[PDB]
Amino acid sequence: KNVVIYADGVYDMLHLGHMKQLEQAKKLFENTTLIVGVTSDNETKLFKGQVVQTLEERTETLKHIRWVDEIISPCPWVVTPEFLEKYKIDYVAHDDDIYAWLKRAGKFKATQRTEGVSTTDLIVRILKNYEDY
Amino acid sequence: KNVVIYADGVYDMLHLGHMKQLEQAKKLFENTTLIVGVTSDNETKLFKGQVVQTLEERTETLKHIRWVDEIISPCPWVVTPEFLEKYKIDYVAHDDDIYAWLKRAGKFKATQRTEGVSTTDLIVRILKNYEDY
Repeated sequence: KNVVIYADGVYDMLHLGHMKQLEQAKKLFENTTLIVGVTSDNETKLFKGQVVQTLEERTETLKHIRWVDEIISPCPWVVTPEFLEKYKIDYVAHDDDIYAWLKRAGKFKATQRTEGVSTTDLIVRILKNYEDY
Repeated sequence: KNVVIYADGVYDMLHLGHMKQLEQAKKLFENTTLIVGVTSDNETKLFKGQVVQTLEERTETLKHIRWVDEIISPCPWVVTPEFLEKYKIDYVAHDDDIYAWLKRAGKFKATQRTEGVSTTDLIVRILKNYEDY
């Protein structure tokens, strides 16, 4: 009955969008365990992009999030069939391709992005109080 | 046995510092109910200071925080003896004076600020990547 759900990501400057994704992943089924993977400083900066907080910082913050049941930190850069097996993962939850194989395997669950709620969006709102001229 | 704890604040651009305060308030006793009061856009801007997010935004985010059991939104600008009675509050948790009377009443519990972990501190870290010259 309990369904094990896995979501990975950077979770840099955690905001409501991350939280709503995590909420969504948690509530995919009646009874779940949500496992969250936190990608490393190094594999992120290299393959993905710039990151403000250290792995330890990003990892610490996620402990405060209601929906998060387990944290893997650092997580493998790439999910594999072996990892899903090792960690008993029924579904990987992510937004809508390194996920195509999870879809083909029937082990993918889409969650939805939330727009305009990021940490940087809030700073932009602060800056908009100052007119160009 | 269950101890009812009350913490109020703006909770603008919620960050790890808020979270650690909330954690601390939650864990003051073995069994607690943590009630969190979210101060209004209007009474904050007036009596306190500038605020980025609306009451609804600040309130929504707190729902994602593990430690938070109940939310009062908007909360009364000022705690009163009557409010503590109405909401069965045993202790108000806050950092270390509109709290002196709670101390005198033996209904105050200090929590600790966390420095350097605020939303704005993270933006400052971003900006430091750009040299003045």
